[PDB]
Amino acid sequence: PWELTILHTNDVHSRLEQTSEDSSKCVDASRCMGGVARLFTKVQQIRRAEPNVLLLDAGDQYQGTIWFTVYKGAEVAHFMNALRYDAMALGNHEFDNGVEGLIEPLLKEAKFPILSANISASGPLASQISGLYLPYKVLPVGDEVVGIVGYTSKETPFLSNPGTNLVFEDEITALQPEVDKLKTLNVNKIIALGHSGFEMDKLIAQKVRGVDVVVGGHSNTFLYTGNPPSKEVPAGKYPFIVTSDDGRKVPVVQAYAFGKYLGYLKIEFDERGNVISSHGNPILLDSSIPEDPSIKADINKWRIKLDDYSTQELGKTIVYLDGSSQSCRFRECNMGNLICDAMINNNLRHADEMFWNHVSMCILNGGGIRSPIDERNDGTITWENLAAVLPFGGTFDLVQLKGSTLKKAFEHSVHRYGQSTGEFLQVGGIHVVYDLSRKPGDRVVKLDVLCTSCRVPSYDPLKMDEVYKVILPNFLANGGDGFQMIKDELLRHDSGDQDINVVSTYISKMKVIYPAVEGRIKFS
Amino acid sequence: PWELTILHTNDVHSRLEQTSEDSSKCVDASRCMGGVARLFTKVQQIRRAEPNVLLLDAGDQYQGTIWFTVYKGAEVAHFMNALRYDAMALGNHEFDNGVEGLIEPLLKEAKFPILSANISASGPLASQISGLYLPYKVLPVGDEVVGIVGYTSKETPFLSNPGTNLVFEDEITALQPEVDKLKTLNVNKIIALGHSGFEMDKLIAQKVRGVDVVVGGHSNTFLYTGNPPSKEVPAGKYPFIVTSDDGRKVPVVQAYAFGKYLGYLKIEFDERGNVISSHGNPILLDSSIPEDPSIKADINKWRIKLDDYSTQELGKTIVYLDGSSQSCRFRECNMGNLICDAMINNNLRHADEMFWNHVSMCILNGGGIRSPIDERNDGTITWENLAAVLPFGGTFDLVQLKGSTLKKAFEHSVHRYGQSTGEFLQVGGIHVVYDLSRKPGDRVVKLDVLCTSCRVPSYDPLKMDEVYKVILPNFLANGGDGFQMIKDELLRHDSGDQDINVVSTYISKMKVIYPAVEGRIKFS
Ligand SMILES: Cn1c(=O)c2c(ncn2C)n(C)c1=O
Ligand SMILES: Cn1c(=O)c2c(ncn2C)n(C)c1=O
Ligand SMILES: [Ca+2]
Ligand SMILES: [Ca+2]
Ligand SMILES: [Zn+2]
Ligand SMILES: [Zn+2]
Ligand SMILES: [Zn+2]
Ligand SMILES: [Zn+2]
Repeated sequence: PWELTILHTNDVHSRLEQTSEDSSKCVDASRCMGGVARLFTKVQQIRRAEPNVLLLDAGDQYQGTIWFTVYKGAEVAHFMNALRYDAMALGNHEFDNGVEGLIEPLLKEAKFPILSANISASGPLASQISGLYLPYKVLPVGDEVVGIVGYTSKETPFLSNPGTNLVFEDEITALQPEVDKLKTLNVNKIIALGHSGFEMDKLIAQKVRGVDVVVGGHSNTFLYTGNPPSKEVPAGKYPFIVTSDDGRKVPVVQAYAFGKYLGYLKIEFDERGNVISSHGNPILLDSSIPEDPSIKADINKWRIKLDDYSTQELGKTIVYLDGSSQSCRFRECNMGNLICDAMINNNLRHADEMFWNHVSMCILNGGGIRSPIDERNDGTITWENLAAVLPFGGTFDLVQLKGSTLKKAFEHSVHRYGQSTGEFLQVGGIHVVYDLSRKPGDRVVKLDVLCTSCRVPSYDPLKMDEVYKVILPNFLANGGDGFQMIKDELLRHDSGDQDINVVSTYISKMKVIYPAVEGRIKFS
Repeated sequence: PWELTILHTNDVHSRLEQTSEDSSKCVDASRCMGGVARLFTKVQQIRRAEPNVLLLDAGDQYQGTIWFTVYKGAEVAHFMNALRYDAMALGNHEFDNGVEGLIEPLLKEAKFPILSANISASGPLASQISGLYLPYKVLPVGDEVVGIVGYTSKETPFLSNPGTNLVFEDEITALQPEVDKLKTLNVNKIIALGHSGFEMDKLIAQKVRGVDVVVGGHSNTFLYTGNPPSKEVPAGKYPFIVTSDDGRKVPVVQAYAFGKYLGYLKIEFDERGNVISSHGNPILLDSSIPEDPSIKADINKWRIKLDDYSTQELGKTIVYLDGSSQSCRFRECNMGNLICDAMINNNLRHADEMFWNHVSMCILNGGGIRSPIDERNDGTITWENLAAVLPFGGTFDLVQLKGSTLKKAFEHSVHRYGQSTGEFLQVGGIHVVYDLSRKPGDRVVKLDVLCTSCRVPSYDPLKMDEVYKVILPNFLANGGDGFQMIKDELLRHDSGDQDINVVSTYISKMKVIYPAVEGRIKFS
């Protein structure tokens, strides 16, 4: 039997430095985790011991911290080249800075193949991009070869900025002929590496004949066999075994997100490329593993430009930005209006004749707004100021919610009004009226929402059975601040851009901001 | 007696081409008026007949048509140099593109002195601008000399974009020492040429000892002795005689606006520089005066770049821009919200610790919105599209109104609701609720306005005795669409920027717009 070691990361999301336990800023180094210097140590160790090793990334290196804001992907090419990745699949966030911000910094600078079989271009762009990403690569491994076929979320146009040329094809439809073609070229060991989420990974394992292993991403899925090593709760065993339509057992793996874990799967193949066995587990990259000193020194050198950037002017405000708890946990506050407006602006994507924009609505718990910004520093706003308001290193995500769920959320928002609790909601594209003289649970007396399926945006009553797209913190999509109804009832959830980066982009674009308190939230 | 002919223009406001009777676009050439080609004919004629002639401009050449949008003052330097102006005073609108847009195109390219005695600079800007404008110029005229002393509205920081360095001093305080100094240099014939408005011109005539003639602007004041030649109603005789504190008679002149008239004042002086007599009248520049063929040919050549600019993309909309009468004369319409938002953005000026901005409020009669803009031309908006919405060539002006006046205006807005009349108001920084079941005159049941004297903008009830700044069309400041209460009751009125230019600037800055109907106007 020929034994392959697959080492894999996904959704690293700009966690170049070691992080806290919850993948925010590292404060107590003896409890910090991940980062590329520690990943380098562990990959180097495994490559010393195991003969046949591939190091794979299933996409979404782009987006998540100030590293991406400043270096725009040059950090990804540099540090992935230093760790000697063997292949990467394109994720949705690789399109955040458009095609041009993918071609230049990543596709031209990576020393490893970048893959996606389900993205096609036309016109001049097809000539410009030809060969800079590939459907698959056949890689030598010891005295064998392994085919790696890539795939990217078909939902990328809703979740990033790929532009109107590129077309994202159904993953299974695009993959099967490429896997068919590898079989005709005598490549009998095939890894599908891609970025569509755990549910689609299982469907690919089931339906794409000839795929031996699926290495995925997007859904930040944690799989584990045994007692979990940290706080993440497993969605299933590692690997997750799918019974294929061709009647094989196909292992499916993912490794959470944020560089906290290194996926590690050992596959035994027979002489005909059939998987005889598969076993492994993700490795927690905790402080017991030292940071490679050379990578850490390069990381500290690259940090200098980040520190310099963090105190530069992004834009100006001519208004005080009231992010005080006394405002934002009790009533409409202008800092909440600013952040929700920035969240909606971040989610303007290219539209059908069917909507002016696919999403119009935002909610933000006042518990998430942690500072005001004073306008009397010559109106200057810096990144450092925004990091005081939004200190948790979260994302602003897209969810689909029934109107009944969202009405429940607005009831939760005031269920114990008066105590300075964090669940009080700041909004965009939503007008709510409360009557606090009613029983908890029955205090929302008006709730109107901004249409999407309309050429002129206007407000309509919320409908209980209708499914709304909403931009909201990752923290609330995960039921934070008591919003269990959101976690339990949401129909779709895709992670979005870093919270600070959303607001800093909007302020940069606007140049001069003056958000008002304007009646989005009233009390009767 | 030594006889001087003063020819003078003021508030020409980018009317390089001949205009209609009401100073909008020329449609029936046999009834058109003004423009620099006709002004050239008439000035040339007078210079052939009269020995001692000065051609003076009292400021506000900048701003008013697409000529300024595209050429940014290069057209002013070019055509004023062709007509051989002898001197110009700085107006407020000369600061519309900041100091840099005054230095370069006008102060560096004018072949005639540019004057203002009441503007001072400090730091590097004082070195950069030194001598490029002057307090006064002594000009040879035949075998005599005439001193010309300049002045500019002290209110320029509220009415344009001069920046935070320049300081606008009280006109009379700044002028007297300069006039004193000319007396010490044996210059006994002194013209005050400046841009502060008719009321301040009369105060200067009264109080600045040694001034013999005041040639002013800003207030678009029409003076006439006799039957008026056109539709403009005189504010007083030409010249308007002020009895000075030193007990002389001092003539004060102005010549309306828009290049429609050439001011013409004949002054007889005695050997000691005392005015013995003054007489004249503005000359209507009507079609009986031919356009100089050489200037007209240069005008037609420069127009090519205007026609080219007018079809270029300014920005995009992802929403239909509903400027239909069926919407904007009956309810809140998103095109009205766009234009009011653009009007408020145009009026962001540099602020004290005392306000976030000096003005927060806008009203726009639906009668002034004349077209929608379809978003299905790839979202493109051009100047030509905006000219369909705003076809009258007006300005968006700043007025001060008591809250009682503005409540009267909102009652007028719905006094005969239901007939598709133009007075129905679109708004910004104002939330109004009507109850149409009440008697005409008593239908406004809520009227809340955006604070200025506040660090966080929020809405408060309108107060009847408080004076509000409002941005609104020139047409309404003049009582158009039945708003007689605005014309009769306003406490201050300064003309602002061209209507189309305000909206095109905002769209350019924003890049992508998506104005909503959001509850600024409701019905109970
Ligand atoms: C209140 N709150 C938290 O307490 C929090 C968080 N992310 C992590 N934590 C712990 N966010 C975004 C938040 O709003
Ligand atoms: C309705 N209306 C007019 O009729 C008009 C005008 N300017 C001139 N006229 C005639 N404006 C701006 C306007 O709103
Ligand atoms: Ca196989
Ligand atoms: Ca005199
Ligand atoms: Zn991701
Ligand atoms: Zn993803
Ligand atoms: Zn003017
Ligand atoms: Zn003026």
